Amino acid sequence: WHWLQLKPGQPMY
Amino acid sequence: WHWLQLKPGQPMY
Amino acid sequence: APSLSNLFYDPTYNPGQSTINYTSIYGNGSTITFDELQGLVNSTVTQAIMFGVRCGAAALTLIVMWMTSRSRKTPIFIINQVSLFLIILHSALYFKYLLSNYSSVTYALTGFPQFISRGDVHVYGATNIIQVLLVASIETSLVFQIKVIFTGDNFKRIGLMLTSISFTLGIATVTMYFVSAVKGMIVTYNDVSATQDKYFNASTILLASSINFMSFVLVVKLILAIRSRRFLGLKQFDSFHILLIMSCQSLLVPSIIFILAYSLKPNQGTDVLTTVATLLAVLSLPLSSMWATAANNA
Amino acid sequence: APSLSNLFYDPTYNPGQSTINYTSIYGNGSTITFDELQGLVNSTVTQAIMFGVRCGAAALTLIVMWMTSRSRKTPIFIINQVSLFLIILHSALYFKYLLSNYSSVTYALTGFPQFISRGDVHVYGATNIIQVLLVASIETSLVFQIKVIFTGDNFKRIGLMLTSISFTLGIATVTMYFVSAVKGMIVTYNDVSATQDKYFNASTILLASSINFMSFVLVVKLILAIRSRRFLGLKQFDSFHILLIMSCQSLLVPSIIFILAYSLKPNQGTDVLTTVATLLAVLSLPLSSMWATAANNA
Ligand SMILES: CC(C)CCC[C@@H](C)[C@H]1CC[C@H]2[C@@H]3CC=C4C[C@@H](OC(=O)CCC(=O)O)CC[C@]4(C)[C@H]3CC[C@]12C
Ligand SMILES: CC(C)CCC[C@@H](C)[C@H]1CC[C@H]2[C@@H]3CC=C4C[C@@H](OC(=O)CCC(=O)O)CC[C@]4(C)[C@H]3CC[C@]12C
Ligand SMILES: CC(C)CCC[C@@H](C)[C@H]1CC[C@H]2[C@@H]3CC=C4C[C@@H](OC(=O)CCC(=O)O)CC[C@]4(C)[C@H]3CC[C@]12C
Ligand SMILES: CC(C)CCC[C@@H](C)[C@H]1CC[C@H]2[C@@H]3CC=C4C[C@@H](OC(=O)CCC(=O)O)CC[C@]4(C)[C@H]3CC[C@]12C
Ligand SMILES: CC(C)CCC[C@@H](C)[C@H]1CC[C@H]2[C@@H]3CC=C4C[C@@H](OC(=O)CCC(=O)O)CC[C@]4(C)[C@H]3CC[C@]12C
Ligand SMILES: CC(C)CCC[C@@H](C)[C@H]1CC[C@H]2[C@@H]3CC=C4C[C@@H](OC(=O)CCC(=O)O)CC[C@]4(C)[C@H]3CC[C@]12C
Ligand SMILES: CC(C)CCC[C@@H](C)[C@H]1CC[C@H]2[C@@H]3CC=C4C[C@@H](OC(=O)CCC(=O)O)CC[C@]4(C)[C@H]3CC[C@]12C
Ligand SMILES: CC(C)CCC[C@@H](C)[C@H]1CC[C@H]2[C@@H]3CC=C4C[C@@H](OC(=O)CCC(=O)O)CC[C@]4(C)[C@H]3CC[C@]12C
Ligand SMILES: CC(C)CCC[C@@H](C)[C@H]1CC[C@H]2[C@@H]3CC=C4C[C@@H](OC(=O)CCC(=O)O)CC[C@]4(C)[C@H]3CC[C@]12C
Ligand SMILES: CC(C)CCC[C@@H](C)[C@H]1CC[C@H]2[C@@H]3CC=C4C[C@@H](OC(=O)CCC(=O)O)CC[C@]4(C)[C@H]3CC[C@]12C
Ligand SMILES: CC(C)CCC[C@@H](C)[C@H]1CC[C@H]2[C@@H]3CC=C4C[C@@H](OC(=O)CCC(=O)O)CC[C@]4(C)[C@H]3CC[C@]12C
Ligand SMILES: CC(C)CCC[C@@H](C)[C@H]1CC[C@H]2[C@@H]3CC=C4C[C@@H](OC(=O)CCC(=O)O)CC[C@]4(C)[C@H]3CC[C@]12C
Ligand SMILES: *[C@@H]1O[C@H](CO)[C@@H](O)[C@H](O)[C@H]1NC(C)=O
Ligand SMILES: *[C@@H]1O[C@H](CO)[C@@H](O)[C@H](O)[C@H]1NC(C)=O
Ligand SMILES: *[C@@H]1O[C@H](CO)[C@@H](O)[C@H](O)[C@H]1NC(C)=O
Ligand SMILES: *[C@@H]1O[C@H](CO)[C@@H](O)[C@H](O)[C@H]1NC(C)=O
Repeated sequence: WHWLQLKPGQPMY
Repeated sequence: WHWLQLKPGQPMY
Repeated sequence: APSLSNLFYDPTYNPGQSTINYTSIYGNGSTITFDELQGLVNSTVTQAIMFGVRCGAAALTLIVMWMTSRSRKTPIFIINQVSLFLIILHSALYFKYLLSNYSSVTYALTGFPQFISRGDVHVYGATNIIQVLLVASIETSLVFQIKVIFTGDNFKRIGLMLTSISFTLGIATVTMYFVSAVKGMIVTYNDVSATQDKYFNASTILLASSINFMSFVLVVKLILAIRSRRFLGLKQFDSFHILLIMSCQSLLVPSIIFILAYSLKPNQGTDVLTTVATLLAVLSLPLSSMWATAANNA
Repeated sequence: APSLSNLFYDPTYNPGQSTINYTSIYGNGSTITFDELQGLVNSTVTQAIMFGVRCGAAALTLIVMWMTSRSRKTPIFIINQVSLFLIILHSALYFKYLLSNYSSVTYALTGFPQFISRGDVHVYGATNIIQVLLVASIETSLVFQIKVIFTGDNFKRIGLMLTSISFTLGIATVTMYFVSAVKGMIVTYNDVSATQDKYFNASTILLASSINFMSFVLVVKLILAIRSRRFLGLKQFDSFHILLIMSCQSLLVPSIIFILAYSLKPNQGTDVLTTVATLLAVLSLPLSSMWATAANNA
C-alpha cells in the first residue's frame, strides 16, 4: 500500500 | 503519402 | 551493418541488465538500465491506455445519451453533459501531457528545466482547473441526485440530514481540489522541477468517500424500498431492479478500483485507476437512465 | 546529488541534440538522440491512446446495445455482438503487445532476438487470427445488411448484383487478411526479426474499399428513397433522416480517416488511424439501431 505519487509536474488524475 | 509500415513483429492494426 | 557483435550469437545475454550512458544535470555517466527505462515507458503507456478508455467511453456515452434521452432540460441531464464534456476535455489535455515534454523520458531521465516550455506549464494549469470543474460537476450531480430522490419521502428529517452531509462532503472535496490545484500551481510556476502532492491524496480520498457515501444511501434506501415491496407485492425484475443493480455496481466496483489503485506496486503507472473509478461512478447514472427508460417504455 | 553540472545553469543547451550511448548487436557505441527515442515512445503512446479509445467505445457500445436492443435473436444483433467482442479482445491483446517485449524500446533500439519470449510470438499469432475473425464478422454484417435491405425492392436485378459484388469483396478481403496473416506467421516463427507487410496494405485498402462501397450503396438508395418521398410526401425529420445521417457519416468520416492515416508523417504512430476508421464503420450500425428505435418508439 502506498500514497499516490505525482511526477514533478503531473496534472491531476 | 506512404505505405503503412509494420514494425518487425507488430500485430495487425 | 558493419559486423554483428559476438553477443548476437550468445543465447544467455539479456538486454535488461545492460547499461545506458547519457548526460544529466547531476553527473556525467549516470548509468541506467533498459528495464528502468521500459518501466517508465510502460507507465506512460498504461496511463495513456486508461485515459484513452476514459475518452472513448465518455464520448460515446455523451453521444448515446443525446440520441436517446427524451427528457431534455432536466438539471441532471445538463449536469451529466457538463461532466461528460469535462471528462473528454480533461482526457484531451492529458493526452497532450503524455505527448509533451513533461512526460517525456528526456525530462524523466535528465532533469533539465531548459527543455520546459511555458506553454506546457499553462497546459498543466488548464488541466488542473478542468479537474476542479469536473469534481464540481460530479458533486453537483450527486447533491442533485440526493436532493431530488429525498423529495417525497415521509421521513424527510433523515432525508434533509443526508442531503446536508453529502453537500458538506461535496464542498469539502471541491475546496480541497482547488487548494491542491493552487498549491501545485504556485510551486510549478515558481520551480518547474517540484510538485505539491500532499493535498492530492486527501482530495482523492474525499471524493472516494463521497462516492462511497452515495452508494450507501442509494442502496440502503432502495433496499428498504424493495423490502416494503416484497412484504406487499414482489421485487424480482421491475425497473426497481435496474436502479438497484446500478447502485450495487456503483457500491462495489469503484471502491474495488480505488483500493486496487492504492494497493498495487508503485511507479508502474497503475495509479491513475482512480480515474477509472470516477469514470464508472459518472457512467452509472446515464446508463441507469438509459436502462430505466428502456424498461419503462415497454 | 554530488554536484549540479554547469549545463544546468546554461539557458541555451537543449537535451534533444544530446546523445545516448548503449550497446547493440550492430556495433558498440551506436549513438542515438533523445528525440528519436521520444519519437519511438510517442508513437507507442499514440497507438495506446487510439486502442484505448477503441476498447472503451466498443465495450460501452456493447453494454448499451444489450440494455436497449429489444430485438434479440436477430442475425444483425448477434453479428454486432461478435464484432464488438472481437474488437474488445483485439484491443486487449494489442494492449498486451504495447506492454510486451516487441514494442519495448529495448528491442526497437537493440535488435537482440534473445530478449524475445515465444509466448510473445503466440500473442502475435493470436492477435492476427482475432483480426481475421474481426474482418470476417464485419463483412458478415455488411453482406447481411445489403442482403436484408435489398429484400423488398422491385428492382431486384440490381439488388442481387449489389449483394454479389459486396460478397465478392468480403471474401476477397477475408482471404487477403488470412493470406497476410499466414505469410507473417511463417516469417515470425522462422525469424523473429522480420516482417511481411506486403499483403497488409492490400488487405486494408480492400476493407476500406468495401466500406466505401457500402456507404455508396446505402446513401444512393436512401437518396432515391427520400426523393421518391419528397415528390410525394416530405423528407426532413423522420427516422428516414436518422439512417441517412448515419450513412452519410459512414460515407465521409472513415474515408477521411483512411486518407489521413495514409497521408500524415510516417513513424509517428498515427498509422493505426485505420482502426479508428474501422471502429466508426462498425459503430455506425448499432448507434443507427439505437436512434432508429428511439425515434420509432415515440
Ligand atoms: C475504503 C475506501 C474509502 C478507500 C480507502 C482505503 C483505505 C483503507 C486506504 C486509503 C489510503 C491508504 C493508506 C495510504 C498509504 C499508506 C502507506 C503506509 O503509510 C504509513 O503509515 C507509512 C508510510 C508513510 O509514512 O506514508 C502504510 C499504509 C497506508 C497508511 C495506507 C493504509 C490504507 C489506506 C488508509
Ligand atoms: C479513397 C479511399 C478508397 C482510400 C484510398 C486512397 C488512395 C488514393 C491512396 C491509398 C494508398 C496510396 C498510395 C500509397 C503509397 C504511395 C507512396 C508513393 O509511392 C510511390 O510510388 C513511391 C514510393 C514507393 O515505391 O512505394 C506515392 C503515393 C502512393 C502511391 C499512394 C497514392 C495514394 C493511395 C493510392
Ligand atoms: C465530444 C466528442 C464528439 C469529441 C470526439 C473527438 C475528440 C475526443 C477529439 C477531436 C480532436 C482531438 C484532439 C486533436 C489533437 C490533439 C493534440 C495531441 O497532441 C499533439 O498533437 C502533440 C502536442 C505536443 O507536441 O505536446 C493530443 C490529443 C489531442 C488534444 C486530441 C484529443 C482528442 C480530440 C479532442
Ligand atoms: C471538449 C472536447 C470536444 C474536446 C475539444 C478539443 C480541444 C480540447 C482541443 C482541440 C485542439 C487543441 C489545441 C491544439 C494545439 C494547442 C497548442 C499547444 O501549444 C503548446 O503550448 C505546445 C506546442 C508544441 O507542441 O510545441 C497548446 C495546447 C493547444 C492550444 C490545444 C488545446 C486543446 C484543444 C483546444
Ligand atoms: C462516508 C461518510 C460516512 C463519512 C465518513 C467520515 C469522513 C469524514 C472521513 C472518512 C475518510 C476520511 C479521510 C481519510 C484520509 C485522509 C487523508 C489525510 O491526509 C493524508 O493522509 C495525506 C498526507 C499523508 O498522510 O501522506 C487528510 C484527511 C483525509 C482526507 C480524511 C478526511 C475525513 C474522511 C473523509
Ligand atoms: C458492470 C460493468 C458495466 C463493468 C464491469 C467492469 C469490471 C469487470 C472491471 C472494472 C475494474 C476492473 C479491474 C481493474 C484492475 C485490475 C487489475 C489488473 O492488474 C492486476 O491485477 C495486476 C497484476 C500484476 O501485479 O501483475 C487485473 C484486472 C483488474 C482486477 C480489473 C478486472 C476487471 C474489472 C473488475
Ligand atoms: C469501458 C470501460 C469503462 C471498462 C473498464 C476497463 C478498465 C477497467 C480496463 C481498461 C484498461 C485496463 C488496464 C490496461 C493495462 C494495465 C496495465 C497492467 O500492468 C502492466 O501491464 C504492467 C507490467 C509491467 O510492470 O511491466 C495492470 C492492469 C492495467 C492497469 C489495466 C487495468 C484495467 C483497465 C483499466
Ligand atoms: C465488460 C467487458 C466485456 C468489457 C469492458 C472491460 C474490459 C475492456 C476489460 C476487463 C478486463 C480487462 C483486462 C484485464 C487484464 C489485462 C492484462 C494486461 O496484461 C498486461 O498488461 C501484461 C503486461 C506484461 O506482462 O508485460 C493487459 C490488459 C488486460 C488484457 C485487460 C484489458 C481490458 C479488459 C478486457
Ligand atoms: C474478450 C474480453 C472480455 C477480454 C478477455 C480476457 C483475455 C483477452 C485475457 C485475460 C487474461 C489474459 C492472459 C493473461 C496472461 C497471459 C500470459 C502471457 O505470458 C507471456 O507469454 C508473457 C509473460 C511475461 O509477461 O513475461 C501470455 C498472454 C496471456 C495468456 C494473456 C492472454 C489474454 C488473456 C487470456
Ligand atoms: C468500390 C467498388 C466500386 C470497387 C472498385 C474497384 C476495386 C476492385 C479496386 C479499387 C481499389 C483497388 C485496390 C487498390 C490498391 C491495391 C493495393 C495493391 O498492392 C499494393 O499496392 C501493395 C504493395 C505496394 O505497392 O507496395 C493490391 C491491389 C489493391 C488491394 C487494389 C485491389 C482492387 C481495388 C479494391
Ligand atoms: C463521429 C465523429 C464525432 C467523429 C469525429 C472525428 C474527427 C473529429 C477526428 C477523426 C480523425 C482526426 C484527425 C486525426 C489526426 C490529425 C493530425 C493532427 O496532427 C497533425 O496534423 C500533425 C502536425 C505536424 O506534423 O506537426 C491534427 C489533428 C488531426 C487532423 C485530427 C483532427 C480531428 C479528426 C478529423
Ligand atoms: C470514437 C470517438 C467518439 C472519438 C474519436 C477520437 C479520435 C479521433 C482521437 C483520439 C486519440 C487521438 C490521437 C491522439 C494523439 C495523436 C498524436 C498527434 O501527434 C502528436 O502528438 C505529435 C507528433 C508526435 O508526438 O510524434 C497527432 C494526432 C493524434 C494521432 C490524435 C488523432 C485523433 C485521435 C485518434
Ligand atoms: C558507460 O559508462 C561507464 C562508466 O563511465 C563505462 O565503464 C562504460 O564503458 C560505458 N559504456 C560503453 C558501452 O562504453
Ligand atoms: C564527461 O566525460 C567525457 C569523456 O571523457 C569528458 O570528455 C567530459 O569532459 C566529461 N564532462 C565533464 C564536465 O567533465
Ligand atoms: C559516447 O559516444 C560518443 C561517440 O560519439 C563518445 O564521444 C563518448 O566518449 C561516449 N561517452 C559519453 C559520456 O558521451
Ligand atoms: C566496447 O567499448 C568498450 C570501451 O572501451 C570496450 O571496453 C569494449 O571492449 C568494446 N567492445 C568490443 C567488442 O570491442
